[PDB]
Amino acid sequence: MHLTPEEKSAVTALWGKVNVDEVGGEALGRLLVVAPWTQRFFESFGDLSTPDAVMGNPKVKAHGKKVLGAFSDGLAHLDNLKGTFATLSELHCDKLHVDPENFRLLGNVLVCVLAHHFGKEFTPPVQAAYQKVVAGVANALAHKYH
Amino acid sequence: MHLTPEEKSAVTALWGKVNVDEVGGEALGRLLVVAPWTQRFFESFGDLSTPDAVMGNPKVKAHGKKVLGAFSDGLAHLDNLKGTFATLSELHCDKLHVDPENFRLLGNVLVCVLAHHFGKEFTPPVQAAYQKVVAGVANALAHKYH
Amino acid sequence: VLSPADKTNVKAAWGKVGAHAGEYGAEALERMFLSFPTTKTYFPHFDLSHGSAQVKGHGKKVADALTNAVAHVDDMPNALSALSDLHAHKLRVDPVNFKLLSHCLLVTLAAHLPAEFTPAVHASLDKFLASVSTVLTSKYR
Amino acid sequence: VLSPADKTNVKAAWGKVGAHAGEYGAEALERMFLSFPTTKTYFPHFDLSHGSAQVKGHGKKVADALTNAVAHVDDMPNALSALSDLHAHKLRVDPVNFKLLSHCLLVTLAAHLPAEFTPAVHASLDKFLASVSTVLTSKYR
Ligand code: HEM
Ligand code: HEM
Ligand code: HEM
Ligand code: HEM
Repeated sequence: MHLTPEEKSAVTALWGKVNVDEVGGEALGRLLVVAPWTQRFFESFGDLSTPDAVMGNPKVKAHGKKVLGAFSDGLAHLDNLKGTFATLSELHCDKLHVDPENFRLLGNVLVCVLAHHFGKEFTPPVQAAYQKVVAGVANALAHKYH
Repeated sequence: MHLTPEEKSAVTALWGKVNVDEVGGEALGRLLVVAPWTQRFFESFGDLSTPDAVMGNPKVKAHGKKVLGAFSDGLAHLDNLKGTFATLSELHCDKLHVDPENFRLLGNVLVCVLAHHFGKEFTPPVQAAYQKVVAGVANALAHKYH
Repeated sequence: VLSPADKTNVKAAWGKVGAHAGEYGAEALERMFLSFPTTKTYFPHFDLSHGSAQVKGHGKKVADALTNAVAHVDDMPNALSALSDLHAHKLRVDPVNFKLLSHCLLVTLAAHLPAEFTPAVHASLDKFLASVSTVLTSKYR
Repeated sequence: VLSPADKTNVKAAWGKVGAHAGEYGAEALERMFLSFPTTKTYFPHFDLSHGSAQVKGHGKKVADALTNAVAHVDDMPNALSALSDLHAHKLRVDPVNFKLLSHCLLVTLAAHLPAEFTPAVHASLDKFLASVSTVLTSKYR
C-alpha cells in the first residue's frame, strides 16, 4: 500500500473497535439493497425481495462475516495485499465469476457503514486512509483475473 | 506493467514503424475532435471550431509531436514509466491542473488511431499489448497528483 | 427512475438535514478532497484548507441545489437546466467525478443521520444522487 | 443527442459496413476479450478460443442489433426496448463494460474503413455507441 505510517495507524486503530460480525452483515446487506443487481450471485440465499428481507436473511449476514473476516486478515498484510489475496483472486475469477467491479461497490458501502457506526470518529483524514485500503483490497482481489 | 517479453517485443516492433511526428498530430487532433471538452486546455491554439480547423492547426500538430515525443521516450523505459514521467506528472498536476482521466481518454483514442492506421496489422493481441501500455502511461502520469 | 417510495424516502431524509445542509455540503467537499485528491484539479483557485470560507460557501451552493432538486424531484431536468448548462459548457467537470461527490455525500449523511440512514433510505439517496449526476452531465455532448 | 450531421455520418459509415457487420462484430468481441479480460466473466459458458463459432454467432447478433439501431436512428429507445429489458433484468452486465465494447467496435471500424474513419465520422460513431449503451442500460434501476 501507499499508506503513511500515520495513515496505517489510523486504519489499524479504528479497526480495533470493529465488530466484524455486525459490520460484515450490514455491509453485505446494504450492498444487496443499494445495488440490487449484485443479488445475481446470491439466489440460493432466499428472498432478498425487501430491505427487511435482505437485512434479516441469516445467509446474508453469515456471508458478510466471512467476507469481512478475510478483509480483516488482509489488514495484517497491508504491505502485500497482492500476495494475501492471490488464491482468493483466482477463486473469484475461475470459480465464482464475480466481476471485480463488485469489489469496488462493496468497498464504498463498507466506508458508508464505518461512517454510520463511528460518526464523529470517522473524520475526513480517516475516511481518506480507508478509501486507499478499500481500493487496494479491490485491486488485489482483481489481480489474478484473466 | 504486466508486459510479457513477447508483449514487449510486439510493442517495440510496431513502434519501429511509427512516424512520431505524424501520429502525434493525428492523436492529439483526433482527441480534440472526439472529446471536444478536452479543448479546454488549448484556447491559445486558436481555431478549433471544426475538424479541419483542428486537424490542420499548426499548433496542434506541433504539440502532438511534443506529446508523442515524451511518450516515445517512455517506451524506452517500460521498466521505469513512473520515473520517466515524474516531472511531467508534477507539471500536469500543479501547473496545468489536468484531471488524469484525460490521460485514459487519450489512450483509448490513440488505440483507435493505431487501428485506423495499421488496419489488419493491429491484431487482437497487439491491441491488448497497447492497452497495457496506454494504461501504464496514464498511471505514470497520474502518480504525482496530490 | 425514482419510484414513489424513493421520492418519499429522499424527501424524508433531506427533510431531517434542515438547517445543516450547508455544513453537510461543506463536509462532503472536504471528504472528497481528501479521499480523492484528483478532484482537487477543478478548484485550483480555491483555498482547500480546512475551514476555508471558499469551501464553506461552495458547500452551501451545492447543498442548496440538492434541496431544489428534492423539491422538484418530479421535474429535475427542468429544475436543473441552468446547472446542467454550466457544467456542460463552462466547468466541464469529467463525469467520473460526480460519482465521487455522490459517495462522500452518502458518507456524510450516514455519519449525521444514523436513525434515518436505513438500508432502504441509503438505496434511494443513492439512486437520487445518481439521477442528479445524469441530469448534470446530460448536455456534455 | 445525435445531430442530423451525426445521423448522416453513422448511416454512411455503417452503410459501408454492409455485409461485414457480422465479422466486424466477432472481431470487436475478440479484441475486447484480449484487451479487457474482465469482460470474459460474462461468458463463462462460451468457447472464447480463436474462431469460436459461439463468438461468431454472438458477433452477428450484436451486429444485427447495431444495424437495427441505425435503421431506427430516430426511435432507438423503442427499437431497442427488448434488448434493454434483457440486459437490465437477465444479463445484468455492469455498465462500465459497454464503454469497453464501444471502444473495441471503434478500433475494428477504424481498422476496416480507413477512408471513412475521418475525425468527424469517428466523433459521430462514438456519440452513437454511447447512446446505444445508454439505452441498453436505462432500465437497470
Ligand atoms: C471485500 C471483498 C471480498 C472478500 C475479501 C471476499 C472473500 C470471500 C471469501 C473469503 C469467500 C469464501 C469462499 C471459500 O473460501 O470457498 C467468498 C465467497 C464468495 N464471495 Fe467473495 N469476497 C469479497 C467480495 C465479494 C462480492 C462483492 C461478491 C458479490 C457481490 C462476492 C461473492 C462471493 C460469493 C458468491 C461467494 C461464494 C459463497 C458461497 O459459497 O455460497 N464476494 N468471498
Ligand atoms: C500521454 C499523455 C500526455 C503526455 C505524454 C503529455 C505531454 C506533454 C508535454 C511534453 C507538454 C509540454 C510541457 C511543458 O510545457 O513544459 C504538455 C503540456 C500540456 N499538456 Fe500534456 N501530455 C499528455 C496528455 C495530456 C492531455 C490528455 C491533456 C488534456 C486533456 C494535456 C494537456 C496539456 C496542456 C494543456 C499542456 C500545456 C500547453 C501549453 O503550452 O499551453 N496533456 N503535455
Ligand atoms: C452532486 C452534483 C453537483 C451539484 C448539484 C453541483 C452544483 C454546483 C453549483 C450549485 C455550483 C455553483 C454555481 C454558481 O456558482 O452559480 C457549482 C459550481 C461548480 N461545480 Fe458543480 N456540482 C456538482 C458536482 C460537481 C463535481 C463532482 C465537481 C468536481 C469535482 C464540480 C465542480 C464545480 C466547480 C469547479 C464549480 C465552480 C466553483 C467556483 O469557481 O465557484 N461540481 N456546482
Ligand atoms: C452496444 C453494446 C451491446 C449490444 C448491441 C448487445 C446486444 C446483445 C444481443 C443482441 C444479445 C443476444 C440476445 C439474444 O439472445 O437474442 C446479447 C446477449 C448478451 N450480451 Fe449484450 N450487447 C451489448 C453489450 C454487452 C456487453 C458490454 C456485455 C458484457 C461484456 C454483454 C454481454 C452479453 C451476454 C453475456 C449475452 C448473452 C449471450 C448468450 O448467452 O448467448 N453485452 N447482447
